[PDB]
Amino acid sequence: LADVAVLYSGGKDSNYALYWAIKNRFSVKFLVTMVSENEESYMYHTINANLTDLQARALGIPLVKGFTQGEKEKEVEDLKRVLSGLKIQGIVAGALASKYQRKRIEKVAKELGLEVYTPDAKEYMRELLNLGFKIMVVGVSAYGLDESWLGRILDESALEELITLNEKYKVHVAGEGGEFETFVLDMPLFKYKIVVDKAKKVWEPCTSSGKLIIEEAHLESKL
Amino acid sequence: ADVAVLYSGGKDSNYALYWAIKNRFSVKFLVTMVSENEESYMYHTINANLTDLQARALGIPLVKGFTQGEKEKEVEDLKRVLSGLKIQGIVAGALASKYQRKRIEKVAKELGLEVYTPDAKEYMRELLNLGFKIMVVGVSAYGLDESWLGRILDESALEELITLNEKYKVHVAGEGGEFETFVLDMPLFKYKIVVDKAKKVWEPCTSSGKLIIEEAHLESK
Ligand SMILES: Nc1ncnc2c1ncn2[C@@H]1O[C@H](COP(=O)(O)OP(=O)(O)OP(=O)(O)O)[C@@H](O)[C@H]1O
Ligand SMILES: Nc1ncnc2c1ncn2[C@@H]1O[C@H](COP(=O)(O)OP(=O)(O)OP(=O)(O)O)[C@@H](O)[C@H]1O
Repeated sequence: LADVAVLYSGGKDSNYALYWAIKNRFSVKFLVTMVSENEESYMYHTINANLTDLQARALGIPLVKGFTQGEKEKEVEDLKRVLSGLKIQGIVAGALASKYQRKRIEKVAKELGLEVYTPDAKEYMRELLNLGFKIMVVGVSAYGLDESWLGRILDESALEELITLNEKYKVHVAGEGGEFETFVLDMPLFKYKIVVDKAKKVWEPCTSSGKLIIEEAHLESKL
Repeated sequence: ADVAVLYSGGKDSNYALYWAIKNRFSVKFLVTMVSENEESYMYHTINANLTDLQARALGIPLVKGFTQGEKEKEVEDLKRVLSGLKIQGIVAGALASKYQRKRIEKVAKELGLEVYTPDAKEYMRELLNLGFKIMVVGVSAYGLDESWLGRILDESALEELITLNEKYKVHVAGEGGEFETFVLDMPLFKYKIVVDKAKKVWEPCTSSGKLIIEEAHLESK
């Protein structure tokens, strides 16, 4: 019952769920990433869904990639199929999920007889920084988050800026409202560190939003 | 019934999959090992991280396991990645070397899993007849120059291999690491792969080389 699988999307919440699972002495048998063909997927994220391989390699944990069209409800089922093929007793995911996701996750879990573990934005983000998380902003979609944020690493100064934007424009500290997206380059659990060698940011002025596409990165020893 | 196919992305891996499907096996997973040991006698390493693109074309879940390449960790690292799968057996390419076969049979036996394994000139001609679109991404044998990197293995190319087999004894099927390949298209593939950017890296010190596929995308068919 300690054998679990963590739904991993590469961001700060997925990596914290993983941190959490291991710290609570759970046995994360697999990292599971769903690769949706549809960009507007309601269940899964597409951002850096191809870079998870790097994090999995840095972690040493087996990675399971499932491929789906990303259609409304057909998605939950696709996950179900992938999960039923794994020898696990439970599944972990980031607590920042939504009632829509949370509900559907719990649904498939009950259909497979699996437990569902889901572990203040300010104390949260600060906790991640104190745990050694190296979070890089790879997406922005909210007034106050200009293109300059793309690719920036979230430290204490950065967090203080977000605080200011929160007071001025109601920007959620931890991006709970989807103000920005992230990708974890390093964390104490990573055996190696992810180093971005080349990347480009795609910007859309029609909605004043953008993303940092990492198109070249490697791993570096940590000792 | 339920099995996992050891998939490296090469011709033999792809034929193992084709073989398993046609023989009424239920391919629940494709398993790709990623090793840091560029010169391992266990796994094909060139473009090892490209299987994701093929798996996406097939519509079959992929399991990526990792290993530093230490020969003393070959069995335990592969075992770690298979032990957690609800499978009754595993499929391996029919051309797996003895060095490989032993390791595979050991890990299988330790997991209680079965091992399913499917004339070089005949074997190759069949793959072409089956519609396999094979690109050479690595070579290492006297007689094989850099011109082979990136080349598409068609009937014309096969005859050249047969010729080289006569002249320098090069293995027509590439066993023993003589050459490595990458399957761009196959019948089971829903989409075909197209290479958009690649880098040829030649090793003069051993007169060998490899093609690093840098960019690629799926195209309709
Ligand atoms: N593509 C995906 N594949 C598998 N699990 C996913 C995927 N996307 C999200 N999840 C899981 O569901 C949770 C909710 O993700 P959500 O869409 O809210 O974005 P997020 O919280 O920013 O993602 P991340 O955990 O990477 O930070 C994640 O914490 C993770 O466990
Ligand atoms: N990285 C790997 N991960 C999982 N299985 C592998 C890996 N490398 C080899 N194998 C398995 O062992 C067999 C032998 O590998 P080999 O390199 O000879 O063939 P291949 O990779 O399938 O095709 P080719 O040699 O033409 O590139 C494969 O058929 C496959 O089943």
